Amino acid sequence: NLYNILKEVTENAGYKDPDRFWTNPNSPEALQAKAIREQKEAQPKPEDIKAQADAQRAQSDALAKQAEAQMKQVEAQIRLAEIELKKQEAVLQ
Amino acid sequence: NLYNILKEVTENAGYKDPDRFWTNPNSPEALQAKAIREQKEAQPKPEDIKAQADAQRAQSDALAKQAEAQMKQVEAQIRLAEIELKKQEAVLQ
Amino acid sequence: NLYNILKEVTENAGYKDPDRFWTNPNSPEALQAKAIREQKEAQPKPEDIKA
Repeated sequence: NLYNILKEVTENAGYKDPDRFWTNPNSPEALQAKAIREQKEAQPKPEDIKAQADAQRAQSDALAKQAEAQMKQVEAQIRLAEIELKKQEAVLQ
Repeated sequence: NLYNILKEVTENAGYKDPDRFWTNPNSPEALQAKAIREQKEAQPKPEDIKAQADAQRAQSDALAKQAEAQMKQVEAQIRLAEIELKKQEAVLQ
Repeated sequence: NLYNILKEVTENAGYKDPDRFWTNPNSPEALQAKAIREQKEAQPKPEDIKA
């Protein structure tokens, strides 16, 4: 009915077909434009940079305390592995 | 019909074809410069570097858990292997 | 009944037919318009970087 409004205005101007597309009553071309182009651009498109900022929330949504604790625990694991290797080497002799 | 509006405006002005082309309705040049090139720039151009940057920022940016764990356990594994190899070499000679 | 207001306005305009949607929120098309899009744009959309 926006089409209807524009068509009425333009017929009052006097250019019916060759100055006014705005048809889509149930039209295959505009139906494809909405059910294939517009349908595939509204919901699935927001995954790029604009939504990739929120997609990067896997690394984000955290705190530096967790990273520091993980690094310290990994260092402790490294020290424990070194101690165990040295102990096994000593027991070998 | 956008081009139709432009053609009508130009013809009211008085320069229909040669001074103001504005037509480009459906030509192989128009087909390439509108229906091919625009798709050739819409998808791939905002798909390089930006996606890689998003993946990099979602990898470990401000999230040192996995990177720190792997880096610290790397030293542990390398040191254990080197110590075992050195012990075996000392045993051999 | 905002649709009623606009129907009255176009009746005063002279157009008898409702050739401007204002389509009866108690209609299946209006129900699909409201419950599907106007809602799935309200609660699930705020999951962006701000959310």
